[PDB]
Amino acid sequence: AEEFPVPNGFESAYREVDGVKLHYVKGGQGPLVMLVHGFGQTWYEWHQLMPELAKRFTVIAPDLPGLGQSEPPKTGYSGEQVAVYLHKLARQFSPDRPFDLVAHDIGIWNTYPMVVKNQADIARLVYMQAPIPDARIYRFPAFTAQGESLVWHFSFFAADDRLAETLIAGKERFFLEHFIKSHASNTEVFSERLLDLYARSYAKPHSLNASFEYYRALNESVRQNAELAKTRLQMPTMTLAGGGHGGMGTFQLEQMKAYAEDVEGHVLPGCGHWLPEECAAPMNRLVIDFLSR
Amino acid sequence: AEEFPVPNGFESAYREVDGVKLHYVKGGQGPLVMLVHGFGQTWYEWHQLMPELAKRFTVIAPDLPGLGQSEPPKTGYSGEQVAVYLHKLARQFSPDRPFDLVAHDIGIWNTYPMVVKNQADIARLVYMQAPIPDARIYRFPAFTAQGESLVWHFSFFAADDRLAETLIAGKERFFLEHFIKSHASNTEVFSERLLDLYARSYAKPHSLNASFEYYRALNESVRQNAELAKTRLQMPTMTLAGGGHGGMGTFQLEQMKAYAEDVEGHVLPGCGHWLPEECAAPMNRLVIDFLSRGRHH
Ligand SMILES: *[C@@H](CO)CCCCCC
Ligand SMILES: *[C@@H](CO)CCCCCC
Repeated sequence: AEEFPVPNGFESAYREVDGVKLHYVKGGQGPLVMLVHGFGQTWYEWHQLMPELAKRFTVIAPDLPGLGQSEPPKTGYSGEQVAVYLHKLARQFSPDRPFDLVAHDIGIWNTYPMVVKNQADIARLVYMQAPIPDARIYRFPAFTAQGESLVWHFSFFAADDRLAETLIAGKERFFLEHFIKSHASNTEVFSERLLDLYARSYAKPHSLNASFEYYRALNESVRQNAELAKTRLQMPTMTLAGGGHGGMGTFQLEQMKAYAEDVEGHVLPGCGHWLPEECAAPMNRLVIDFLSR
Repeated sequence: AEEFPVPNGFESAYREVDGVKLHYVKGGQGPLVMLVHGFGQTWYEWHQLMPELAKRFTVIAPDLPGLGQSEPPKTGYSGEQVAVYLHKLARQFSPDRPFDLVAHDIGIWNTYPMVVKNQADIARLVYMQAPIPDARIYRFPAFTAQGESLVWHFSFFAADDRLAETLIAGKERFFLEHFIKSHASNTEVFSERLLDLYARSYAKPHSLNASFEYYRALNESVRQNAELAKTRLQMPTMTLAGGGHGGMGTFQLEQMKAYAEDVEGHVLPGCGHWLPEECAAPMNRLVIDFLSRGRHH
């Protein structure tokens, strides 16, 4: 059945995009807002924001190709390839108006190329909790004086020999719980049930592989973005980042300043990586107000 | 029982040191040289160098505490704690004379404190393929544009919840082949037969755990070395590094210059992390020649 419970007033549905069957959850009325999840998660990370946003917007939350209930991409996992699927999906529902885009973690990687190449289609942009793939990612440290670093998983997941799938298979729940909590400030929000739901979804063999193929394409995404970034983003943009353990801190806004002419940023003290869940109410408020103004 | 074949004329034996039974392989005659292995391996990485050194030296190659056939340490896994075991082991065989030291990878971590605290006991020193634990390790990148990050495994192995043992238990042979080859230039020397030998040893549950406790103690070792490094090393030192995939390149010598007054360095082209096996002929030559500048049999 459904991997995650659908909110009242929303529908779980599918659309073929370039031969790939994409799953999404959709509700509401008005101009379109697309919410794009990241690693370890699915559309469901947005399930608290979606009903509030649906009071003023049509809201669509897709599963990334190969994750949740979406088929793997038939082209590839680089940012430019994946962004085609998400752009065409959004245009099926908002052909005559620009739409809003909210993205978390690798949802940024998988949307930035279509934002920069189709700027007239993007009304307002919200990015949270991950670098746009560029040379700045090569400066993050492998190890810190307090223990494990924030992004050593870039190398673990990008390694060949199916290193990550092979070590994590049979231990998917254990690994995801450790990964979520090592990047969280507020772990209490991750109940047994919620961890069970996310672990069952990404443990599907094609989804476990899909998860890491996004990282195996990361250097290709960096190289793609080096050319794309010659064009700055002109639409109103907001960045959000956690200020606590697991948070990107000032990096999110400071990077975005190099990409966007019109950008405002917020750092949320006491919040880590998983902003829609760790800090749902303030994150929801900031997104709703930014998109409603 | 012997996890690895002893070279002809060498003996495999044990010595209790501060309540810990240490395994070693010993042969030859003359002044003492101690060879100290690194992560993923045992004394056996030295087995091709040992017979040539034993023509001029007494050679001892111990298994690090918890690894190979050595018991885990009873104090802890920080560099200063482990170095006590290795210093006392060496001085049992060379109580009245300084000895030479060769160390690879975390063998460096586990010997640097006893070298700096007992400088008169160390005649000549050879370090290869790992940083001495200090603030420089916090500058290595998590992810690279070309090749692969050299030390992302520091975070993996140091992570809480026994993350590394829990994921690697039952897959030790798979993991070690990937780890070794990903850090090599000349991967072809790591035959399935050789990988089988190394994997069987570190798959002992206490050895798998011991392996990662060295990394869980790495930040403590950094803090220890911040104090110890206020005195530079005075004895003749040589560094070796690979210049190929997995090699430390110029970092090995450049860091050692901050630690040693008398240092010469070499980068071996076409060689990665596993110098004794990837590049046995030039590495053995450099080590034998450097140690033979001092008095020998
Ligand atoms: C998603 C991208 O890999 C997780 C990001 C974690 C890095 C900083 C917390
Ligand atoms: C030993 C140190 O953990 C092997 C790792 C290789 C990285 C740089 C030498």
